[PDB]
Amino acid sequence: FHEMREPRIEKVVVHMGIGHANAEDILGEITGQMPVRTKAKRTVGEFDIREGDPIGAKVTLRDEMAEEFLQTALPLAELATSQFDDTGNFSFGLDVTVNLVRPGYRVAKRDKASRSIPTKHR
Amino acid sequence: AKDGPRIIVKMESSAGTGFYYTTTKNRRNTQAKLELKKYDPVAKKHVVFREKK
Amino acid sequence: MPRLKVKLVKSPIGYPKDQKAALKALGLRRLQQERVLEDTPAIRGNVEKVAHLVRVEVVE
Amino acid sequence: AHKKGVGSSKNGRDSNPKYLGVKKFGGEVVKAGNILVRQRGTKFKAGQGVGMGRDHTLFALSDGKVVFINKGKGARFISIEAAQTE
Amino acid sequence: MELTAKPRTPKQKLDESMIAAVAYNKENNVSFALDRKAFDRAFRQQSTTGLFDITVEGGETFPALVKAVQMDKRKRAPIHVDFYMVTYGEPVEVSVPVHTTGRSQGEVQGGLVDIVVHNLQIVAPGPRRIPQELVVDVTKMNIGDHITAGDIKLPEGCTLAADPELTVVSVLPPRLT
Amino acid sequence: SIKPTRREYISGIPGKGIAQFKMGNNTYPAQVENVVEKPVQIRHNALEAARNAANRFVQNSGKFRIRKFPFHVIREQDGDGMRAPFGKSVGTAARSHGANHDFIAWVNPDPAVEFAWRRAYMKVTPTVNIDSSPAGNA
Amino acid sequence: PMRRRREARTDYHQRLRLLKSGKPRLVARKSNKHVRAQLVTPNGDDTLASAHSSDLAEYGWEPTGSAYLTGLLAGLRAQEAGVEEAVLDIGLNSPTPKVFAIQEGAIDAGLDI
RNA sequence: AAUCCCCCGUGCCCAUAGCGGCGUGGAACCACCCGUUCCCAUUCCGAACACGGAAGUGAAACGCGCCAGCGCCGAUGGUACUGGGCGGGCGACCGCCUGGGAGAGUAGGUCGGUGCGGGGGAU
RNA sequence: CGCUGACUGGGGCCUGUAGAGCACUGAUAGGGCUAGGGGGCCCACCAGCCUACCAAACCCUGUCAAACUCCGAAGGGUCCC
RNA sequence: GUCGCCUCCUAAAAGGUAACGGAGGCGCCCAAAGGUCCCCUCAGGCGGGACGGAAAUCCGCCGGAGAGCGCAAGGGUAGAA
Repeated sequence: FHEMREPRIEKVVVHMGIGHANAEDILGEITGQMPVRTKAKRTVGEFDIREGDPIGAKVTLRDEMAEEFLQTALPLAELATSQFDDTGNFSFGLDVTVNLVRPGYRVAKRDKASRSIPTKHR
Repeated sequence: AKDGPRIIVKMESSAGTGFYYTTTKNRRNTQAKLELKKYDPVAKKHVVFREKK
Repeated sequence: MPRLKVKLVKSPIGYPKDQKAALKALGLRRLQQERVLEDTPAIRGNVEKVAHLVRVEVVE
Repeated sequence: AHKKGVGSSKNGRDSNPKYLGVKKFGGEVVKAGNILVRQRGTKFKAGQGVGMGRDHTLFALSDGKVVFINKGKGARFISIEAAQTE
Repeated sequence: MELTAKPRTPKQKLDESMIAAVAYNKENNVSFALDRKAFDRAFRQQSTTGLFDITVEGGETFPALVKAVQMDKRKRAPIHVDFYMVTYGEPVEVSVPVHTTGRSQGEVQGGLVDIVVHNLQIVAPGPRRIPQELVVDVTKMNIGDHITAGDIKLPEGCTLAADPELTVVSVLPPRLT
Repeated sequence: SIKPTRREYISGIPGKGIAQFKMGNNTYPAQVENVVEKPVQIRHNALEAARNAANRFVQNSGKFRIRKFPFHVIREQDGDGMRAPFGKSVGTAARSHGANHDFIAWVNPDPAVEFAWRRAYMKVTPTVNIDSSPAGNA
Repeated sequence: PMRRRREARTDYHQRLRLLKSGKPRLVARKSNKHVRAQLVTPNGDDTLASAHSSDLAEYGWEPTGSAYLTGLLAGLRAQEAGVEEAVLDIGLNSPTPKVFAIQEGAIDAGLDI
C-alpha cells in the first residue's frame, strides 16, 4: 500500500506573543489568519503578573496558506538539524512549529474511539 | 424597603403615561441615569418605560 | 383447608404494640384460651409473628 | 456590642424534601416528586436517575413535577391503563 | 484424602468435627463435604502449595484442592472452605512458593537483613507440571540494594502470570547500614 | 462508640505521632506473630511505646512488623467546669476490633525473637494473644 | 461522561427539544450523497418513508430542487396517511440551504411547519 | 411489493457494546474527494459549518469478524450485619434459637443484544 | 357515616447507617520506581559524576472515616389487592 | 457565652428530635449570571517551540467532566446550569 504512510501535509503554525497592540498587524500582512489569544500568569519575571491579558499571538496556518509561507519563508532560516523533535514535528526560530502527518495522525481527533495515536504510525 | 444608600436603591418607571408604574430594585453600581424598558400601563398595552425616579 | 387451633400463653403484658393487635385481631380475648382458623397465610402470618405468643395446632 | 469566636457552636435549621405520592398510586395533578422545588414538572412518571433504570407511577393526569436533577424529570409518559375509554 | 459430605447441612456440620468445603470445579459444584480433622493434617502440609485429593466414592480422584478459604473466625480456626480440581491441561492459576537458603552477604557479616514481600509466585507453567518446591536465590544482600520481578530468573515453564520490578525481596538495616 | 468532630473541623488530618511500623527481618515460611481479642481505642502512646520497647530488647531479625495505628481521639476538661463542655483534644489511637492481626514475629528459626515479642506482649495492655501463623512458628 | 457527553458534534437533545410535542419528528437525516428523513412521532412511534433521494432514484438536479421535491412529495405521501401538522427535524447541521430545501418540501408539502 | 445476506438513516437496553491489537469493504453504499462566482459561512482561513460536481481512493471516520491485556459483568458452597425470640457474664460484651443474607474473594462470562424505516443483495 | 382501623399475607415503588470497600476524598504504614533538597567527589556555572540521609507524585505489599463511599442488606415507609 | 436564617454530620436508613454536640456560610447581590435563537466540548498529564527554564502562548496526542457554575456548604449536573 506504500500509498499510505507516505505523507500529505497537515497543519503548521508560526506565531509569537509578548506581555503587550498591532505587532500582530505585521502578522496579518505576512499571511491571513489572525491569531487572537490571551496569555497570562501572575509574577514579575518580566512584569507579566497580569493574569488575564491579551498578549498571546498565534497565526494558525495549515495546508494551502502555510504553503505560500513554507515557501516565501523557508529560505531565510538556516539550520536543518536537531531541532527535530519526536512526535514527528519540530519548532525553530522568532516562534514557529510544524507537525508531521503520517497516515495514523487524524484519528487522534475523534471524540469517539479516540485511538491514543499508536507510536508505530506516527 | 431597607433604605440603604448602598448601591442598593429602589426605583420604578412610568409608561409614557400609560399612567402609573411597576416594581423594581436597582444599583447605581453601573449606568447611573440609565434606565429604560417597555411594559403596558392601565394605558392600553406596552409603552416605552423610563425608570428614573 | 388446614384449620389452625392456637392457645394463650405468656401474657402480652407490656409487650410490643402491634403484636397485641395481632392479638385482638386473630381474635384473642381472655387468657389461656383456644381458637381455630384456616391456614390462610394471612391469619397465619399474624399468629406466627405472635409466635412465642402461645401454641398453634393443625386441626379443623 | 458584638459577637464572639472560638465557640463554633452553630446549630442548623430545618428542611422538608420527600417523594410525595411515591410510585404507583392514585395520580392527581399535584406536586409529583420532590427534592428540588422551583422544580419543573414533567409528563407522567420518571425513570431517569443517577441509578440506571426508571420508575412508573401507575397514575395519570395533567402532569407532575421534578426536583432539578435528582429523581429524574418526567417525559416517558405512562397515563396508565386507567386512562382508556371510561 | 477422603473427606465426605455434600447434602445440605452447614450449621451442625460447620460444627463438631466436619468443616464445610465446597466441591468446586470448572462447570459444576456439589454440596460441601470434607471434615474438620482432615483439613488439619493435609492442610497442615501446605494447602495451595503442593496438591493432592481425596477418594469420595472413588468418584473422581483429581487434584487442584483449594483456591480459597479461611481460618477466618477470630479464634483462628477455619470454617467454610473452597475446593476446585483440574483434570485439564490448562493449569494456570499456579501459585507455588520459592525459597532461598541464607547465602551470607548482609547477614552473617553485616547483620543486615531483607524483606520478602514475595515468597510465593502465582504463575502458570506447564499445567499439571510444577516442582512442588522450586528454589532460586542468586544471593546478594546489604546496603541499599533490592531485587524484584524483572531480574528474577524463571526455569522451564515460561509463564510469569506476574509482572516485572515488584516485591521480590531486598536487604534492609535490621539496625543500620 | 463516641468518636470525633470530623476529619478536618475538630481534629482530623494528623500523623498521630508515633514510631512507624516495620522491624526485625524477613523469612518465607516461619510464621511468628501476635494478635489480640480485646476491644479498646488502643492507647496510642502506651501503644507507640510498647511495640518499641519491643525492639529495645531484641534488635534485628524477627518481622517486627506491626499492623496497628490510632487515628481518632477523646477530649475533656477545658473552660468553665462540667456543664456545656466544648472540647480539648488529646490521645488518639485505633479500635482493636475484638481481636485481629496484630504485629508479626516472622522469620525462619529465630525464636530469640519470639521470646522478644513475648516481652512485647507482657507489655501492651489489653491482655494479648500469643500465637503462630500459617504453619506455626517452625 | 454519559455516551452523549464525551463524543461530540451531535445535539440529539436539540431534537428532544421538539420531542416534548408539536407533532412528528419530521426528522431529516442528511449525508450529502443525499438526504433521508422519517417521522418519529412520541409514543414508540415509527415512520412512513415519506421522502428519500433513492425511493424515487436520486435524480440529477442536485441539492436545490432535490429537496424542493423529496420534501413536497414526502409531505404528499404523509398527508395521505392522516397526519396534518408535523414538527420539523433539523436532524443535524444548521438549517443549511439543503435543509432549508427539504424544509420547503414540507411547507410547500402542505404539511404545516 | 407481506423470507434470509448486506449497507444506510436510526431507535431501546444507561460498558456481558469501552480500550486497544490485527484485519476486511467500496460494482452497490458511504465518506473522504474535485473546485469555490452567487445562498449561507468562520472573532483566522469555506479545516468545521458550505453551495456546486466527473475522474481518484478506501488510507482515514466508519461497518462486520478475530484477539481477554486493561477494563465491565458475575453465580454456587461461604463469613459479617440483623428483624424476632431467650440465656451467660458487674465488665467493655459474649452466645444461642428462627426467617432475611451483601461487597470483596476463585469459577467464569464479554469482546453488545435487539426495534422500525430507506437503498439494494436472494427468479 | 359503617368495615374503611392498629396487625398479618401479596404486590409494586422508595431510604440507603450496620457491614464492607478502596478507582471520589482525607488520612496512614512497609516498601519499589523516580525527581525536588541533600550529601560526599572533578573546585564545583560543574551545572559533570557516584551514592549510604529526607521527600512530592506513579507502581506492589498493607490499613483507619460521622460530616468518605464504585458497593450494599437487616428493616421502616406508602398506594393498591 | 447565645439567641434569625442557609448546609453537613447527629436522624439509627420515609419523614423528624434535644444537648452551652460537631464544623461552616447570610441580612449580598447580578441591569445583565435576565428571555430565547444560534454555535462551544473542562480541568489535567504527556510531547514540541517565542518573548518563556515553576506557573503561559501554540501545535499534536490521552480523558464515567476529577474542572465548570459571583458568594457556605450540600444536590446537581456538559445533554450542561
